[PDB]
Amino acid sequence: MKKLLNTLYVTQPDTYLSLDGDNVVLLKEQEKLGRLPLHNLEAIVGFGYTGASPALMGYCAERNISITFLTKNGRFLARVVGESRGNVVLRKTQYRISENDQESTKIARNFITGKVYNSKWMLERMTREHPLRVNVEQFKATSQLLSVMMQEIRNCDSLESLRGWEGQAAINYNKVFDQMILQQKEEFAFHGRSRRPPKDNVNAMLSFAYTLLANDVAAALETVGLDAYVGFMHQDRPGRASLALDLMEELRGLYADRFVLSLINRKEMTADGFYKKENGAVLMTDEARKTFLKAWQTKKQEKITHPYLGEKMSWGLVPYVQALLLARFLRGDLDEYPPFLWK
Amino acid sequence: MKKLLNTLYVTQPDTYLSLDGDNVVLLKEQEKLGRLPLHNLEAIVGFGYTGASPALMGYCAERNISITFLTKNGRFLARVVGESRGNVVLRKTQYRISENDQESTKIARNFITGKVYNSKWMLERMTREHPLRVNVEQFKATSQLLSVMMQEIRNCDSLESLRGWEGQAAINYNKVFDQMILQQKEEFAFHGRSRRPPKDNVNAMLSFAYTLLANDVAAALETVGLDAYVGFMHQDRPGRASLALDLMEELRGLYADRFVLSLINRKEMTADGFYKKENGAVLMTDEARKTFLKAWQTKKQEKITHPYLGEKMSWGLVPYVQALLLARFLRGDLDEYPPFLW
Amino acid sequence: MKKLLNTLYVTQPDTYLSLDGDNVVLLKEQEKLGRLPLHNLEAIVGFGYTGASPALMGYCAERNISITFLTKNGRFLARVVGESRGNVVLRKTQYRISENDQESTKIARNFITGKVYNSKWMLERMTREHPLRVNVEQFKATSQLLSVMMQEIRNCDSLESLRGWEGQAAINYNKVFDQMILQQKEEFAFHGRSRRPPKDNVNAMLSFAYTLLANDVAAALETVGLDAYVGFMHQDRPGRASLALDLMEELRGLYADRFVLSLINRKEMTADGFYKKENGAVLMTDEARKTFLKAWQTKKQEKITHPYLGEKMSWGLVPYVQALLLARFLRGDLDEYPPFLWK
Amino acid sequence: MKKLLNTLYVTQPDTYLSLDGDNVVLLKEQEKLGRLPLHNLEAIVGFGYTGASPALMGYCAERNISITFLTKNGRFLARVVGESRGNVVLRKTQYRISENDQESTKIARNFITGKVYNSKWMLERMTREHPLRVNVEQFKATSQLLSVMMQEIRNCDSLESLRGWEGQAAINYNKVFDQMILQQKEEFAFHGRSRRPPKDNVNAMLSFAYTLLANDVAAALETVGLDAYVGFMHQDRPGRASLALDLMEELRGLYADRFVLSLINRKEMTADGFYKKENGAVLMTDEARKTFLKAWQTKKQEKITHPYLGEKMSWGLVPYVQALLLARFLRGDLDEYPPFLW
Amino acid sequence: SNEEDRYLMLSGLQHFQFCKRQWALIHIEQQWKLTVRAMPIQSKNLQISGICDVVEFVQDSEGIELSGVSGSYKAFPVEYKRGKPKKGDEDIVQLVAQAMCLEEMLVCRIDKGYLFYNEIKHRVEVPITDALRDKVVQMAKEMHHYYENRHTPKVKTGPFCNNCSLQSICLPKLMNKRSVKRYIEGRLSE
Amino acid sequence: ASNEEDRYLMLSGLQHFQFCKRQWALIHIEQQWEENVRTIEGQHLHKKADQPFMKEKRGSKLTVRAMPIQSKNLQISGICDVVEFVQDSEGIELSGVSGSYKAFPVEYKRGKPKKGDEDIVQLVAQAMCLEEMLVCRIDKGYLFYNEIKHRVEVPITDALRDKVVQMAKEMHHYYENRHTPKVKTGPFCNNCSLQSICLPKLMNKRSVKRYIEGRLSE
Amino acid sequence: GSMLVLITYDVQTSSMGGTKRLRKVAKACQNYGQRVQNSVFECIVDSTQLTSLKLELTSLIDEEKDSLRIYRLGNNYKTKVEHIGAKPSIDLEDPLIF
Amino acid sequence: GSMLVLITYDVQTSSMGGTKRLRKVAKACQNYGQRVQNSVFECIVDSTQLTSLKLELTSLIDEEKDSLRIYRLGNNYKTKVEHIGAKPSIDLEDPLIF
DNA sequence: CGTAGCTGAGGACCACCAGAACTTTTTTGAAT
DNA sequence: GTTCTGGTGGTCCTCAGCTACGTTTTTT
Ligand code: SF4
Ligand SMILES: [Mn+2]
Repeated sequence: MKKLLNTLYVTQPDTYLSLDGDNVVLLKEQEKLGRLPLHNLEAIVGFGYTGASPALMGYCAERNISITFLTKNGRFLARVVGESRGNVVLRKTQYRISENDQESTKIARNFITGKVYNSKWMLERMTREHPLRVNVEQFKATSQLLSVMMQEIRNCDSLESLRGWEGQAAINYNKVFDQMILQQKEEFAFHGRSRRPPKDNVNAMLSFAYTLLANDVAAALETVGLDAYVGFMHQDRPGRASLALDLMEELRGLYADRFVLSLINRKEMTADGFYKKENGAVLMTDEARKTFLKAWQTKKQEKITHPYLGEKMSWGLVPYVQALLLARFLRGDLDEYPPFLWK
Repeated sequence: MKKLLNTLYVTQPDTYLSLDGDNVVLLKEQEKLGRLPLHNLEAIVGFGYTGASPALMGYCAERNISITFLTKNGRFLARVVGESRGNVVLRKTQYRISENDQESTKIARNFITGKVYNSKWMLERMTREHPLRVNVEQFKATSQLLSVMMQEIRNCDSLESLRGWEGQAAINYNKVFDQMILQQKEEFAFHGRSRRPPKDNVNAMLSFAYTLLANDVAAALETVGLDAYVGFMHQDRPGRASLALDLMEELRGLYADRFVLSLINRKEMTADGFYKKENGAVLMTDEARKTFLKAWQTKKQEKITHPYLGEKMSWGLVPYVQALLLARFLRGDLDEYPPFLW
Repeated sequence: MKKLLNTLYVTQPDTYLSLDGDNVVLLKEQEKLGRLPLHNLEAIVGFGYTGASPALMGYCAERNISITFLTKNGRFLARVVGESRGNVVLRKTQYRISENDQESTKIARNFITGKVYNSKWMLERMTREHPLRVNVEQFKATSQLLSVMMQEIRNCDSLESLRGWEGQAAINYNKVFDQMILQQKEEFAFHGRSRRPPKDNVNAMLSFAYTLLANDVAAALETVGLDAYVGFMHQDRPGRASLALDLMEELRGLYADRFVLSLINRKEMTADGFYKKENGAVLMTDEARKTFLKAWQTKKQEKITHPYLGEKMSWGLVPYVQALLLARFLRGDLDEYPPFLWK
Repeated sequence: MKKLLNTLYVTQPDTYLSLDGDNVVLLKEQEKLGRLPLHNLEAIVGFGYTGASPALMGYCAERNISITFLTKNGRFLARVVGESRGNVVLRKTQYRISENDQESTKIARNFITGKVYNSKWMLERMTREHPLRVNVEQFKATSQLLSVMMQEIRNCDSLESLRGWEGQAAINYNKVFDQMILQQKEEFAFHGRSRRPPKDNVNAMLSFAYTLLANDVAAALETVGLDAYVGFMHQDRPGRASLALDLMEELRGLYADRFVLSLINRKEMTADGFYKKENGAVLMTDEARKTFLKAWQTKKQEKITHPYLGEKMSWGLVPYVQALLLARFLRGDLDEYPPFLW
Repeated sequence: SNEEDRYLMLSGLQHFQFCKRQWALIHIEQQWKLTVRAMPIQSKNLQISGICDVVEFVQDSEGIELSGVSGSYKAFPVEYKRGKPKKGDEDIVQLVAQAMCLEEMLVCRIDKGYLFYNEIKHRVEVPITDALRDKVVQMAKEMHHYYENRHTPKVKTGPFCNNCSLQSICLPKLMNKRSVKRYIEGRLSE
Repeated sequence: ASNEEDRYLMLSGLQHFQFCKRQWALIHIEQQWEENVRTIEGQHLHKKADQPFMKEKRGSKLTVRAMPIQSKNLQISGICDVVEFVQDSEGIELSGVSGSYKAFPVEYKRGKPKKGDEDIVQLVAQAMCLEEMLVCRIDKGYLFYNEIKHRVEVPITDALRDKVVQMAKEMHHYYENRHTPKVKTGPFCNNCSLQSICLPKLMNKRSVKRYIEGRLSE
Repeated sequence: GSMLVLITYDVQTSSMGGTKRLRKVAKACQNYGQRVQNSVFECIVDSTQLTSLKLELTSLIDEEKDSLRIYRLGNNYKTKVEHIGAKPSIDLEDPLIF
Repeated sequence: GSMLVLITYDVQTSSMGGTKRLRKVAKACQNYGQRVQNSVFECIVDSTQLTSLKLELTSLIDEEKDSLRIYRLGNNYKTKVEHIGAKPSIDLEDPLIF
C-alpha cells in the first residue's frame, strides 16, 4: 500500500499478499486492490491475518528481504528471514555504544530536547486556545524557562546532569499539569506521581497508558532488529524495557496525556468507572477498561502529517518509522537522529 | 534434562497449516490431512509451497517451536524467529566476550580440541575393529600426526593462524576420508568438495544432512536464550547464523558424517535412488527423502551416556545440552567450555 | 400327581408350589389349582421352568424332605436339602453290594427275567393282532425258547453264565425283530445289527432312541440318590454309567423299540430325510430330528397304568418309579425289584 | 494352585435371585438391586427369606458355586447340592477305607495331632507376646501336658480311645480359655467355652464363626470330589455334618477362635450391638453382623505361607488345599495325610 | 459279547511321549483324489480305537482296492498338529499308530506319511520302519498294563511342567520330598 | 530510577532466596520459570482466591484481598493475599468506612508447616509494609495452610524484623551485583521447580582442568 | 494373573447388520464384566478368560465397519484408575454385603 | 517420561446446559490428545500436563449429573494396547512424516 | 422363568451453517 | 484467518415391551 524508505506497509486487515512476476500484489477475497514493485525494497511489514504466499517468502528470502508479521493491534508475531536476519552489525554497534558515554549522552540530549520542545509548544498552543480561564502569564514564564533550559542543554555532555534537568523540567511540567483541566474538576484532580499502587483517580489512567506505549514502541524496535530491553539514557535491568521507555518520552505527551485530556473533556468517562480501595488506592473497571481501549483504537486511526518527511501517516505507524530512523542512525548517512519535532 | 519431543516433516506440496485451539491442522483445499497436538512437537519442516497462517507462526514462536522452509533439496530458504525474553545479562556477557579476542581464542582452542579428539577417536575405532580391508598403517600415522598437532593447537592465541591449522588439519583428515568405499561400488566415491552444486552422489546426501543438523543447532541455540549471530570462530561475516555453525562444528564429526557412512556400508541406499535431469546436479527422490528422514528420526532416539555429566540421555539431546553447557560458562561457572569427547 | 409312595411328581409346567398352613398348594398363575397335605410326604419333585416359595422350601428342609428340581424335558438340575437324609446309607450299601457278587447276580438275573418276559409278551401280542403274513409257528417256537430262557435264568447263579445266556437270547431277538417290520418293509430292513457307525437306518434309529432313554434313566437314577456310574451287572469303567445300562437292558423293549416300530409304520417317516455317507452311517437331517423329538415327547405324554402298583400315570414317570423301587430294595422296605413281573 | 474368589451375603430380606447370561441379578418385587458376573464369585450365602430360580441352582451347582440359606441369625437350612462329577475310583477307595479301624485310627491320629499342636502353640505364643496380663506358669504346664498327649495320640490304634482323649483335650483348654480375653471383661459377660444353642451372649459370635467355617469347609470338600462330613473317622450318629467339623477341628481352634479373640482384644465391637430375647436367647444387631462379616472377609483376603514348601496362599485357600491333600493321600502320593501345623 | 469296553482313544497314545502322569490325570481321574475327514478307525491286534483326521485316497494302478469302488487307492494320512518340529517324537507316534491301524484293517504295508504344521504351515514327509512299530507295540501293551491296574505313575518334573495345564492337579513338587517322617520328627523337636 | 520508585523488588523473591539462593537468582536475574505439579496446584489455588471487587461483612469485621502494598524503608513492593479488619476502638480510622478498625494480615499457601522460617518471613515483611501505609503497629499475624486445612498464628518480634532488613539489604546488593551465588545441594532440589536449570549436580564435582587433561593424555 | 482390563467398542448401526451386531456384542461382553460407561466396559480376568473373550468377540463385530479396543492395566490397578463424576462403580474385592 | 493416559466422559445433555457442557468438554479435552472412539480420548502426557488437564476438566464439568474417568497405562504403553476394528489412530512417537 | 427375535422411544454425540467478534497493567505460585 | 454461540440433523446406545418357544446318537 504505502512505501516509505525502502519498506512496504500493510494496514487493512483481511488483505492477502502475493507475488506476480517481480511485483507484490494486494488482494481482498479475489479482488485486486494494488500492485507495487519489489526491485529496491528492503523489508515488508504486515498487520493482517494474511499468511502471504509461500513463493513470495521464498523469493524475498532468496533476495535478502525479511518479512515481519504482526497483529491488527500491534503485537509481535513472527519474523520470517533467510540467513541475513537483517541486523547483525546494527545490533553489535548498538551494544558497543551502549557501554560508551559520549554517544549515549548525545542520543539522550536529543531525547530531552525533542520531548520538551514538543511539550513547550503544547503549553503555548493550549494557552493560545484558552486565554479566558487560564492564568497564561505563569505558563508564559514557564515557557521562557523551558526555552532557557533548551539553549542550556543544547551543549551538555554529562548523563547525571541531564537527569538533573529531567528532574527540574518534570517538576515544572507537573506544576503546570494541574491547570489544563477545564471540566469536571470536582473529582478528576492531579496531585503528583504514583507509578506503584495508583492514588487519586487520574494518575491510574496515565500509568496504564504508559504501559501500552511501551509494548507498541517495543514492537517498533522488534521490526528493525533493535533490542527493546537495553536502554541508552536508562540503564539495563531485567524485567524492564529500558530502550522502549527511552524512546517513549517524546510520544508520552501527545499520544498519552493529550489522549486522556481528550477523553476527560468530552465526558467519555466518569467516576463510575473508577473503583475505590480501602487504603485509598484507585482501581479500574472492566467496562471502563473496554471503553478506554475502544477510544484508544478510535484515536489510533487518525490521519496526520509527518513533520520531518511530510508524507501522510496514521498515528499507529508513527512510533515504528521513527525507530526505523534510529536504526538508520546506527548504520546510515544520517548526521543526527531527527526527533519528533511536532507542533 | 528434557523429553526430546518429536518432530514433524511435511512432504506433500501445496500443504496449508492452520491452528485450532492448541492443535495444528494440515489442509489441502478444505481437505484435511490430519491434526496433531502441539504439546509434543519441537520443529516443523515444510517442503515446497507451504503456507502458514500468521497465528500459527506466533503461537509456535511464543512456545519455542521452530518452523523451517525448504524447497526441494534442503537449502537455506528461510527460518522463523520470534520476539525477545528477559535474558539481558546473558546476551550482554556474550557480546562483551565476543568483543575480546583472547577469550574467543580459548573458546577456539576448546573447539579444535574437540575436532582433533573426536576425529582421532573415530578413526582409531575404524582402524581397530577392521582387518586389512582398511589402511591401518596410514590411519595410525595420521592419528599420531593429529595427536602431535593437538598439543600445539591447545595453546593458540590468534584466530587467523588457528584458522590455518584447522584448515590444514581438515585437509589432512580428508586425505584419509577419501578412502571409505568399503561396502559400496565406485559410483559413490568421494571426489572432492562441491559447495553449491550437488554434482555427484554422497555429497547430495551431505548437503541435506548439513542442513538438517544446522536447523536443529539453531533451534537449540534459540532454546537456551542466547543469540547465535555473533560467532566466536570464523570471520564475522554480517548476515549469517554464526554461532549455529560455531556449535555444530564439533558435532559435524559424528552426528551426520558417521550416519551417512554407516548407511553407505550398510547399503541402505542404492544407486537408482538418485536421478538426474539434463544437468540437475544430483537429485533425490520422494522415496529417498522418506527413507532418509525415517532413518534420521530412528537414530535420533538412540540412548547414550554423556562423558562429562555422566548421565544417561537420548543421543538427539546432544545439541541442546551441549549448548546449555555454554550458557552457564557465560556466567563464569566453569573455567572453560567443555568439548564433546565421545 | 401324588403317587402312593410318598413323593410328589408335579409335572405340569409353569406351576408355583406354595405353603398354606402345613399343606402344599399348586397355583397355575394366580389361581388355586390344587391342595394336598404334608403329614407323611417324603420328597417333592418338581418339573418345568418354574419356582418354589421360599417359605415352602425352608419349611420342608427342616423335616427331611429333599426338594429336587428338574426341567420340563427331563434333565436334572438341583436338590435343595438340609443335612442329607436317606442318601449316605443308600450309597454305602450300593458300593458294598457292587464289591460283592451274589446280590449283584440276583439283581442282574431279575433284570434279565424282566427283559425276556417283556420280549415274550410282545411277541405273543404281535402274533395275536396280525397273524396274517408272518412266520407264526417260528414265533411260537421262539416263545418256548424264551420260556426255557425263563427257567435257566431264574435258576442261574454265575455272572459269566448269566452274561452268556443273556447273549444267547439276543440273536433270537434280532431275527424276530427283523421279522417284526410289517409296513414299509420294502425299503427298511434289519438284515444285520451294527453298533459302531450304525449301518442301515434302523440301527441308527435304535442308537438314537437308546441314547435318549439312557439319558432319561440316568436322570432317574440321580434324582433318587443312587450313583449311576457304579453298576451291578456291568463292571467298573470311567465315564460310563453302568447301572443306567442295566436299566437299559431291562427297559429297551416296550418303551424303546415299539417307538421305532410305530415310527416306521403308519408312514410317519420316509427315507428322504435320511442320509448315507460313505460307511453306512445315517446322518439325520434337521426336520427328521425335530419330528423324532416331537414324537418322543408325545409318547412320553401317553397315559397308562403301572402293572405292579395299579395306579394310573404317564410313561415319563415310569423310569423314575422303577428307580425308586430299586432304592426301596436297598433300604430294606422291599424284598425284590420287579420291573414287569407277577410275583 | 488356585485363585480365591469373593462371596455374596444377601442381607436384605424378601429378596430374590435370578440368572441372566453368566450374571446373577438381585431382584426385589420387580426393581433390580444389582448384577454381578459369575466367574469371580466362589459362593453365595442367603439370609432370611431368599429364593432362587431352578436355572440358577443348576448353573451354580454344576459350576461349583455353593448356595446356602440361613434364617435371621445364621441358622443353617437347605444347602444346595448338585450332581456327581465322576471320579469313581477315589470315592470307592475312600468308602473302602471306612469300616476299618486301622486306617481310621491312623487318620484320627494325624487329625488330633494337628488339633493339639495348634492349640499348644497358639497358647504358647500368646503368653510369649504379653506375659503381664496373664499367668505364664500355668500355660507352660498345660503345654507340657499337651506335649505328652502327642505321644499317646500317636501311640493308639482304637477309635474309641482317641475319642475319650478328646475329652481331656477339652477339659485342659476350656478353663484356660476364660483368661484369653484381655478387655471388656465386664461388658462381654463370659462363662468359659461353655456353649448353649439358645445362646447366652459371647456365644452368638462364636456360633456365627462356626457356621461360616462349616459352610466353607463343606463346599471345599465337595469341590474335590469326595465327602467327609459323614465319612470314616468321626461318629456315624446322624444329624451332625461333623466330620467336616472334624476336618476343621484343626481349624476351628485356630481359624475361628483366634479370629474371635483378636476381635475381642482389638475392641472391634461392643456390647451395644448385642441384645437378649425375653426367653434368654441373644441376638446381634444388623450393623454388628455387617461389621462382623466385613472383618471376616477382610481377614480372609490376607496372605500367608504354608509349612510344606513356603508357597504363598491366602487364608481362604487353607481349607481347600487341606481337602486336596486328602485326595492325594488316597492316590498313593503321600504315606499319610500331613495335617495343618503352626 | 461286549468288545466295546476294551477299546480306548488314540489321543491317549500321545501323552506317553510327554508327562506320563498326565495320561492318568485325564483318562483315569476324569478331570479337565479324495480328502476324507473324521475316520473312525479301530485295530484288534493292538486293540485301540480312534478317529483319523484326514485320509487322502489317491488313484494308482499299484494301490489297494477300497470297499465299494473298484480299482486301487492309497490312503495317505494327514493330521493337523500345530507347533514346531520337535526331537521327542511326540507327534509321530499317533501318525504311525493310525497308519498301522489302517494297514491292519487291510493287511498290507505302506511307507508314506504326511503331517501338517500350522504355526509354520509346513508339509512334512515321514517314512516308517520296524524300529517304530516295535516300540509302538511295546508302548501299547505297557499302556494296557497300566490301565488295567488303575495305577498312577511318578515321573521327573522337568522344565516343561510349567506348561501342562494340570499343574494345579499334577502337583509336581510331590516327587522329591522329605516324606511325612521328617515332618513328624520336626514337630517332635519343636 | 525515575523517582526512586523504580528500584522496587518483589516480595516473592524473599522466599526463593530463603530456600534456594540460586532459585531467586534464576527467577529474578535470567527471568526463568518452569512448573511442576505442586506449583500448578498452588497457582490454581491462588487464582481461585484471586476474586476482587466484592466485600463480605458480618456486622463487625470486614475482609480485603489482593492489596498492592509497598514499603520505602526496604523499598519493596508487592501484593498481599488477605487482610482482615476487626471492629475495635484502638486503631486509626481507615478510608472507605466509618469508625476505628484494626488490621490483621493473612496469606494462603498450600503445604505443610515448614521447619524453617520461609513462609512466615513473607508475612513478617508483609507486616512492615502495612505499618508504613496506615501509620500503625502490628504484632499479630494469621496464616492458613490448605494441605492440612488449618489456621496457624504467628507473633511479630523485632529480631525477625531485623533479619528481614538484613536479607533485604543483602538481596539489594545481589541485584546490583547481578551475581548468581552457589548454595548447598542437599535433598532440597527434587521438587525445586527449576531443577533442570540451576544444575546443582555440577557444583560439588571437580573442575574442567583435570578431566580434559586426563582424557587428552590417555 | 487376574488383572483388570477395559474394553471399548464402537459398532456402526447404519449398515445391514448394525442393530444385531450391536445387541450381540453388548450382551456378549456384559457377561464377562460390568458397565462403567456407555460403550465402555471394565472387567477383571486372567489370561485364559481374556483370550477366550477376544476370540469370541472378534467374530461378532465386522471389520472395515466397526472398532474395538482392549486396554490392559495390571494387577496393581487400584492406583492407575480414577473416577471423578457422578456415576459410581462397584468393585469386586469388596466383601459385597448387599 | 510421557506416559499414556486415557480419558472418558459421559455428560448429560438432557439438562439445562447439557449441550454447552458437552461442546466445552469435547473442545477442552481435544487440546491434549487424540480421539479413537466417540466419548474417549488417548493422550501422551506427563504428570504436569495431566494435572493441568484434570483441573481444567473438574472445573469445566459439574458433579451430580456427569461422569468422567481417567486411566494411566505407564511408560510401556506400546505392548499393552491391542486393536481390531477399522478406526486407526496415528501414534505420536513414530517418525511422523506426512 | 430364561433365551432369542423383532419393534419403539428417548437420550448421548459429532460434523456443519450462519453470525459476530477479534487489545488490558503488576503481582503470587511447590519443595516427603 | 481464528473463537465462541446458537441452532440443525443424522448416527451410536440402552431400556422397555410383546411373541414365541424350551429335547441331539456321545472325543482331545
Ligand atoms: S505339568 Fe508336570 S506334574 Fe503336571 S501333568 Fe505335566 S508332567 Fe505331570
Ligand atoms: Mn498463605
